[PDB]
Amino acid sequence: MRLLYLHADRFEYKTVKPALKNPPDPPGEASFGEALVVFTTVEDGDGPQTVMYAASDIASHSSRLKVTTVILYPYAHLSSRLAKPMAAHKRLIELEGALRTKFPGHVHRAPFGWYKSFSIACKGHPLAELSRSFTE
Amino acid sequence: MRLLYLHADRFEYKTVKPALKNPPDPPGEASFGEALVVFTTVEDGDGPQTVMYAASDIASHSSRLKVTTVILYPYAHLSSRLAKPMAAHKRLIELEGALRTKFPGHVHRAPFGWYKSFSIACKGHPLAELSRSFTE
Ligand SMILES: Nc1ncnc2c1ncn2[C@@H]1O[C@H](CO)[C@@H](NC(=O)[C@@H](N)CO)[C@H]1O
Ligand SMILES: Nc1ncnc2c1ncn2[C@@H]1O[C@H](CO)[C@@H](NC(=O)[C@@H](N)CO)[C@H]1O
Repeated sequence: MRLLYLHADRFEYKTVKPALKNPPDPPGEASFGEALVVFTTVEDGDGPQTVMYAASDIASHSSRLKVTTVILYPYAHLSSRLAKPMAAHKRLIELEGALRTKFPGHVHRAPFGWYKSFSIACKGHPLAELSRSFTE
Repeated sequence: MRLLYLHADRFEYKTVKPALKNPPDPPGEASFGEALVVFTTVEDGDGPQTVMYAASDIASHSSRLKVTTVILYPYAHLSSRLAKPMAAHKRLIELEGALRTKFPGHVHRAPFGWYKSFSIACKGHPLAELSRSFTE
């Protein structure tokens, strides 16, 4: 699993066209104020262990930034060892559940399987942009 | 070299704190309307050949999107095989020059070696977000 942590002043997205034959989540849109936006690429061989490590780290980074909202944003573009869409969806669902066991704030999992438009204002501080990998 | 192509409706950035002891470019800020924003991570072993392949591809993708502005945005976070900062800066300078030989529109190389704040509104169409790697 490959992740990009973006500490945002604000974030919003809207699904547009389906990116998969049949997206496993319904379409939608949401917007937020200050949040950690976690661009999440599920990789082949990610399993429950991988999810749990990632959940703990997101939690720990969120605490360090004093943020109370995390967006789990499915992203197909952070690596060249993608898991297939069904495995990917499953792991993102597990990640959402796992994060709630480690982090007390708002967790928003954005829909999987769509192209999206988005807008973000990413903060300038030294820890506002970082990437992290997890495996098992 | 690892790149992320974001077709934006608008883009802006501002350097904040120096991210390197002595950043090789001066601080600054710019904003744009419709542009291809190329988050660019220089990797160990990128050379002139790598640059030229990347320049041709950016050019060809820009043409396909009918965009006339490309932002070359130094980004340290797209892979785990980073070139050292001096090699990285050099390659980004080469990339800027190479792109101008292949693409007729506005090429803006954003400064290297700073933390930055940025804001982007990324389009929803199917080719609005893609990643590409180049090597030699
Ligand atoms: N291995 C993987 N990890 C994370 N997400 C993955 C995935 N495989 C498929 N997806 C999802 O399906 C959409 C099309 O690839 C993806 N959509 C996106 O990447 C949009 N942000 C592009 O606008 C994503 O929702
Ligand atoms: N291998 C590499 N490829 C591309 N850029 C690289 C690099 N090594 C260092 N940099 C630059 O130095 C800043 C701190 O890493 C980097 N700054 C950034 O990545 C900001 N957008 C974070 O806010 C970047 O300008």
